[PDB]
Amino acid sequence: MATKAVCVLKGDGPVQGIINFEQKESNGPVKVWGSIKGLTEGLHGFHVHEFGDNTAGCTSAGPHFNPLSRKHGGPKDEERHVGDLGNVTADKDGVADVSIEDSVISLSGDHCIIGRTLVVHEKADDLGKGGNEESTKTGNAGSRLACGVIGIAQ
Amino acid sequence: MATKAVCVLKGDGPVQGIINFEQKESNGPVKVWGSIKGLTEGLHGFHVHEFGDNTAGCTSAGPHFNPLSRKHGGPKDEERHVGDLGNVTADKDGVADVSIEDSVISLSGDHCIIGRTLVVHEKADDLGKGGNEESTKTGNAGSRLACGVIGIAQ
Ligand SMILES: [Zn+2]
Ligand SMILES: [Zn+2]
Repeated sequence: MATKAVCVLKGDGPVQGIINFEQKESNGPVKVWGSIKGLTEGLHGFHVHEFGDNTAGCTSAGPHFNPLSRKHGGPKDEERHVGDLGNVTADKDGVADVSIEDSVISLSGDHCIIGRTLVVHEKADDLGKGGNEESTKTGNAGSRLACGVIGIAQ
Repeated sequence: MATKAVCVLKGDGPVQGIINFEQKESNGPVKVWGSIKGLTEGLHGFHVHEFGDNTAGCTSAGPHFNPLSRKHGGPKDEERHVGDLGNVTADKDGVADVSIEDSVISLSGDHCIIGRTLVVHEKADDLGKGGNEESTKTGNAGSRLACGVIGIAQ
Protein backbone atom coordinates (compact mmCIF):
# COMPACT_ATOMS: atom_id res chain seq x y z
CA MET A 1 0.00 0.00 0.00
CA ALA A 2 2.65 2.77 1.10
CA THR A 3 3.80 5.44 -1.42
CA LYS A 4 4.80 8.23 1.09
CA ALA A 5 6.71 8.20 4.26
CA VAL A 6 7.95 10.85 6.64
CA CYS A 7 10.51 11.19 9.45
CA VAL A 8 10.96 13.67 12.27
CA LEU A 9 14.55 13.98 13.40
CA LYS A 10 15.44 14.99 16.99
CA GLY A 11 18.36 14.45 19.27
CA ASP A 12 20.01 15.81 22.43
CA GLY A 13 21.41 18.83 20.71
CA PRO A 14 19.89 21.35 18.37
CA VAL A 15 19.78 19.18 15.28
CA GLN A 16 16.28 18.74 14.01
CA GLY A 17 14.27 18.36 10.79
CA ILE A 18 11.66 16.73 8.65
CA ILE A 19 12.37 14.26 5.85
CA ASN A 20 9.93 13.07 3.19
CA PHE A 21 9.94 9.91 1.19
CA GLU A 22 8.02 9.20 -1.99
CA GLN A 23 7.85 6.09 -4.08
CA LYS A 24 5.27 6.15 -6.83
CA GLU A 25 5.89 2.64 -8.14
CA SER A 26 7.09 -0.23 -6.00
CA ASN A 27 9.74 -1.05 -8.63
CA GLY A 28 10.95 2.58 -8.78
CA PRO A 29 13.16 4.91 -6.96
CA VAL A 30 12.42 6.65 -3.70
CA LYS A 31 12.57 10.45 -3.55
CA VAL A 32 14.01 11.79 -0.33
CA TRP A 33 13.76 15.47 0.50
CA GLY A 34 13.40 18.00 3.29
CA SER A 35 15.26 20.27 5.71
CA ILE A 36 17.58 19.65 8.65
CA LYS A 37 18.71 22.59 10.77
CA GLY A 38 21.10 23.12 13.60
CA LEU A 39 23.90 21.46 11.66
CA THR A 40 27.51 22.51 11.28
CA GLU A 41 28.58 23.54 7.74
CA GLY A 42 29.65 20.66 5.45
CA LEU A 43 29.06 17.02 4.98
CA HIS A 44 27.05 14.77 7.29
CA GLY A 45 26.46 11.09 6.98
CA PHE A 46 22.81 10.30 6.32
CA HIS A 47 21.83 6.71 7.06
CA VAL A 48 18.92 4.34 7.54
CA HIS A 49 19.75 2.23 10.57
CA GLU A 50 18.32 -1.18 11.22
CA PHE A 51 15.85 -0.63 14.16
CA GLY A 52 13.05 1.84 14.76
CA ASP A 53 14.09 1.64 18.38
CA ASN A 54 14.46 4.84 20.19
CA THR A 55 14.42 3.62 23.79
CA ALA A 56 17.98 4.70 24.46
CA GLY A 57 18.03 7.58 22.05
CA CYS A 58 19.80 7.20 18.62
CA THR A 59 22.11 4.47 19.92
CA SER A 60 19.16 1.94 19.95
CA ALA A 61 18.67 2.19 16.19
CA GLY A 62 21.50 -0.29 15.73
CA PRO A 63 23.87 -0.49 12.77
CA HIS A 64 23.13 0.55 9.20
CA PHE A 65 20.22 -1.22 7.60
CA ASN A 66 22.13 -4.02 5.90
CA PRO A 67 19.96 -7.00 4.96
CA LEU A 68 22.34 -8.16 2.21
CA SER A 69 25.33 -8.20 4.60
CA ARG A 70 27.58 -6.01 2.50
CA LYS A 71 30.28 -3.59 3.45
CA HIS A 72 29.54 0.11 3.81
CA GLY A 73 29.61 2.26 0.64
CA GLY A 74 28.10 5.31 -0.93
CA PRO A 75 24.71 5.32 -2.62
CA LYS A 76 26.33 4.89 -6.08
CA ASP A 77 28.07 1.69 -5.13
CA GLU A 78 27.02 -1.88 -5.78
CA GLU A 79 28.87 -2.81 -2.54
CA ARG A 80 26.72 -0.84 -0.01
CA HIS A 81 24.33 -1.20 2.81
CA VAL A 82 20.65 -0.72 1.92
CA GLY A 83 20.67 2.20 4.35
CA ASP A 84 23.63 3.99 2.71
CA LEU A 85 22.39 7.31 1.54
CA GLY A 86 25.80 9.00 1.53
CA ASN A 87 26.10 12.56 2.66
CA VAL A 88 23.95 15.62 3.06
CA THR A 89 25.41 19.08 2.98
CA ALA A 90 24.70 21.85 5.46
CA ASP A 91 25.06 25.44 4.26
CA LYS A 92 26.66 28.30 6.37
CA ASP A 93 23.35 28.74 8.21
CA GLY A 94 23.30 25.13 9.44
CA VAL A 95 20.69 24.01 6.98
CA ALA A 96 20.76 20.89 4.88
CA ASP A 97 18.14 21.06 2.13
CA VAL A 98 18.16 17.36 1.38
CA SER A 99 17.29 16.12 -2.12
CA ILE A 100 18.26 12.48 -2.90
CA GLU A 101 16.98 9.78 -5.18
CA ASP A 102 17.75 6.21 -4.46
CA SER A 103 16.52 2.89 -5.92
CA VAL A 104 18.00 0.53 -3.34
CA ILE A 105 15.89 1.59 -0.31
CA SER A 106 12.17 1.07 -0.67
CA LEU A 107 8.84 1.73 0.90
CA SER A 108 7.87 -2.01 0.67
CA GLY A 109 9.40 -5.44 0.35
CA ASP A 110 12.71 -6.57 1.82
CA HIS A 111 14.44 -3.28 1.44
CA CYS A 112 11.61 -1.52 3.10
CA ILE A 113 12.69 1.35 5.38
CA ILE A 114 9.33 1.97 6.99
CA GLY A 115 9.58 1.58 10.76
CA ARG A 116 13.43 1.89 10.71
CA THR A 117 15.53 4.87 11.78
CA LEU A 118 16.86 7.71 9.71
CA VAL A 119 20.00 9.18 11.36
CA VAL A 120 22.05 12.25 10.57
CA HIS A 121 25.64 11.99 11.69
CA GLU A 122 28.29 14.28 13.15
CA LYS A 123 30.98 14.08 10.34
CA ALA A 124 31.21 13.20 6.70
CA ASP A 125 30.68 9.66 5.51
CA ASP A 126 33.84 8.53 3.69
CA LEU A 127 31.63 6.35 1.48
CA GLY A 128 33.62 3.26 2.56
CA LYS A 129 36.82 4.46 1.00
CA GLY A 130 38.71 5.26 4.18
CA GLY A 131 40.99 2.18 4.48
CA ASN A 132 40.24 1.33 8.13
CA GLU A 133 37.85 -1.20 9.78
CA GLU A 134 35.47 1.60 10.64
CA SER A 135 35.14 2.87 7.06
CA THR A 136 33.62 -0.49 6.00
CA LYS A 137 31.14 -0.32 8.89
CA THR A 138 29.90 3.27 9.27
CA GLY A 139 32.15 5.23 6.88
CA ASN A 140 33.70 7.09 9.83
CA ALA A 141 30.66 9.39 10.16
CA GLY A 142 30.82 9.58 13.96
CA SER A 143 28.04 10.54 16.33
CA ARG A 144 24.35 10.27 15.86
CA LEU A 145 23.09 13.90 16.06
CA ALA A 146 19.32 13.42 15.41
CA CYS A 147 17.19 10.48 14.40
CA GLY A 148 13.62 9.46 13.94
CA VAL A 149 11.51 6.50 13.13
CA ILE A 150 10.44 6.41 9.42
CA GLY A 151 6.61 6.58 9.38
CA ILE A 152 3.78 5.91 6.86
CA ALA A 153 2.54 9.23 5.50
CA GLN A 154 -0.56 10.53 3.86
CA MET B 1 9.41 -10.30 8.29
CA ALA B 2 9.09 -8.56 11.77
CA THR B 3 8.66 -10.38 15.10
CA LYS B 4 9.27 -7.42 17.52
CA ALA B 5 8.34 -3.82 17.40
CA VAL B 6 8.75 -0.97 19.95
CA CYS B 7 7.22 2.44 20.47
CA VAL B 8 8.56 5.38 22.51
CA LEU B 9 5.65 7.62 23.56
CA LYS B 10 6.30 11.29 24.09
CA GLY B 11 4.04 14.30 24.30
CA ASP B 12 3.80 17.98 25.37
CA GLY B 13 2.89 17.04 28.95
CA PRO B 14 4.46 14.52 31.40
CA VAL B 15 3.10 11.30 29.73
CA GLN B 16 5.84 9.04 28.52
CA GLY B 17 6.53 5.41 27.97
CA ILE B 18 7.84 2.41 26.16
CA ILE B 19 5.58 -0.19 24.57
CA ASN B 20 6.87 -3.45 23.14
CA PHE B 21 5.14 -5.64 20.57
CA GLU B 22 5.84 -9.30 20.01
CA GLN B 23 4.47 -11.68 17.40
CA LYS B 24 6.25 -15.02 17.11
CA GLU B 25 3.91 -16.30 14.36
CA SER B 26 2.93 -14.14 11.48
CA ASN B 27 -0.60 -15.50 11.74
CA GLY B 28 -0.61 -15.53 15.54
CA PRO B 29 -1.57 -12.80 18.02
CA VAL B 30 0.45 -9.76 18.92
CA LYS B 31 1.59 -9.22 22.59
CA VAL B 32 1.58 -5.55 23.71
CA TRP B 33 3.25 -4.56 26.92
CA GLY B 34 5.23 -2.08 28.87
CA SER B 35 4.68 1.02 30.84
CA ILE B 36 3.45 4.46 30.47
CA LYS B 37 3.86 6.98 33.23
CA GLY B 38 2.65 10.48 34.03
CA LEU B 39 -0.99 9.59 33.44
CA THR B 40 -4.07 10.50 35.58
CA GLU B 41 -5.51 7.44 37.50
CA GLY B 42 -8.11 5.67 35.41
CA LEU B 43 -8.90 4.66 31.87
CA HIS B 44 -7.09 5.94 28.75
CA GLY B 45 -7.81 5.25 25.10
CA PHE B 46 -4.97 3.28 23.51
CA HIS B 47 -5.06 3.31 19.71
CA VAL B 48 -2.99 2.79 16.68
CA HIS B 49 -3.59 5.75 14.36
CA GLU B 50 -3.17 5.65 10.55
CA PHE B 51 -0.02 7.78 9.86
CA GLY B 52 3.39 7.63 11.45
CA ASP B 53 3.64 11.35 10.96
CA ASN B 54 4.66 13.53 13.83
CA THR B 55 5.38 16.77 11.93
CA ALA B 56 2.66 18.53 13.85
CA GLY B 57 2.88 16.41 17.04
CA CYS B 58 0.24 13.74 17.69
CA THR B 59 -2.41 15.49 15.48
CA SER B 60 -0.71 14.52 12.27
CA ALA B 61 -1.16 10.78 12.96
CA GLY B 62 -4.75 11.19 11.65
CA PRO B 63 -7.67 8.92 12.54
CA HIS B 64 -7.63 5.42 13.92
CA PHE B 65 -5.94 2.81 11.69
CA ASN B 66 -8.92 1.51 9.83
CA PRO B 67 -7.91 -0.40 6.73
CA LEU B 68 -11.40 -2.23 6.51
CA SER B 69 -13.56 0.89 6.74
CA ARG B 70 -15.53 -0.10 9.85
CA LYS B 71 -16.75 1.70 12.97
CA HIS B 72 -14.94 2.19 16.22
CA GLY B 73 -15.30 -0.71 18.69
CA GLY B 74 -13.64 -2.43 21.67
CA PRO B 75 -10.89 -4.89 20.85
CA LYS B 76 -13.29 -7.84 21.67
CA ASP B 77 -15.76 -6.61 19.05
CA GLU B 78 -16.13 -7.75 15.54
CA GLU B 79 -17.09 -4.26 14.38
CA ARG B 80 -13.78 -2.45 15.24
CA HIS B 81 -10.95 -0.55 13.58
CA VAL B 82 -7.71 -2.65 13.25
CA GLY B 83 -6.30 0.12 15.47
CA ASP B 84 -8.75 -0.51 18.40
CA LEU B 85 -6.82 -1.65 21.35
CA GLY B 86 -9.39 -0.21 23.87
CA ASN B 87 -8.12 1.19 27.14
CA VAL B 88 -5.18 1.06 29.38
CA THR B 89 -5.52 1.72 33.12
CA ALA B 90 -3.21 4.05 35.02
CA ASP B 91 -2.86 3.17 38.70
CA LYS B 92 -2.91 5.69 41.63
CA ASP B 93 0.75 6.52 41.10
CA GLY B 94 -0.07 7.45 37.46
CA VAL B 95 1.43 4.27 35.87
CA ALA B 96 -0.28 2.05 33.19
CA ASP B 97 1.47 -1.30 33.18
CA VAL B 98 0.21 -2.28 29.81
CA SER B 99 -0.51 -5.90 29.03
CA ILE B 100 -2.68 -6.67 25.97
CA GLU B 101 -3.02 -9.53 23.53
CA ASP B 102 -4.58 -8.82 20.18
CA SER B 103 -5.45 -10.89 17.08
CA VAL B 104 -6.36 -8.16 14.68
CA ILE B 105 -3.25 -6.02 14.67
CA SER B 106 -0.21 -7.50 12.98
CA LEU B 107 3.54 -6.85 12.66
CA SER B 108 3.41 -7.91 8.89
CA GLY B 109 1.04 -8.00 5.95
CA ASP B 110 -1.79 -5.57 5.34
CA HIS B 111 -2.87 -4.91 8.91
CA CYS B 112 0.66 -4.23 9.63
CA ILE B 113 1.08 -1.58 12.27
CA ILE B 114 4.82 -1.02 11.77
CA GLY B 115 5.33 2.63 10.88
CA ARG B 116 2.00 3.83 12.18
CA THR B 117 1.40 5.81 15.43
CA LEU B 118 0.55 4.47 18.85
CA VAL B 119 -1.52 7.11 20.83
CA VAL B 120 -2.46 7.14 24.49
CA HIS B 121 -5.54 9.32 25.07
CA GLU B 122 -6.88 11.76 27.67
CA LYS B 123 -10.06 9.83 28.65
CA ALA B 124 -11.63 6.42 28.51
CA ASP B 125 -12.49 4.88 25.26
CA ASP B 126 -16.26 4.18 25.44
CA LEU B 127 -15.78 1.30 22.93
CA GLY B 128 -18.28 2.88 20.51
CA LYS B 129 -21.18 2.53 23.02
CA GLY B 130 -21.56 6.26 23.79
CA GLY B 131 -24.52 7.29 21.66
CA ASN B 132 -22.91 10.31 19.84
CA GLU B 133 -21.17 10.31 16.33
CA GLU B 134 -17.84 10.77 18.10
CA SER B 135 -18.24 7.37 19.68
CA THR B 136 -18.29 5.45 16.46
CA LYS B 137 -15.15 7.36 15.21
CA THR B 138 -12.97 7.83 18.34
CA GLY B 139 -14.83 6.31 21.33
CA ASN B 140 -14.72 9.84 22.94
CA ALA B 141 -11.19 9.14 24.22
CA GLY B 142 -10.36 12.82 23.75
CA SER B 143 -7.10 14.59 23.11
CA ARG B 144 -3.75 12.78 22.38
CA LEU B 145 -1.39 12.84 25.34
CA ALA B 146 1.59 11.04 23.91
CA CYS B 147 2.48 9.16 20.76
CA GLY B 148 5.23 7.52 18.80
CA VAL B 149 5.92 5.72 15.60
CA ILE B 150 5.82 1.91 15.95
CA GLY B 151 9.31 0.68 14.87
CA ILE B 152 11.04 -2.57 14.02
CA ALA B 153 12.77 -3.92 17.17
CA GLN B 154 15.68 -6.33 17.67
ZN1 LIG C 1 26.56 1.78 5.80
ZN1 LIG D 1 -11.19 3.16 16.56
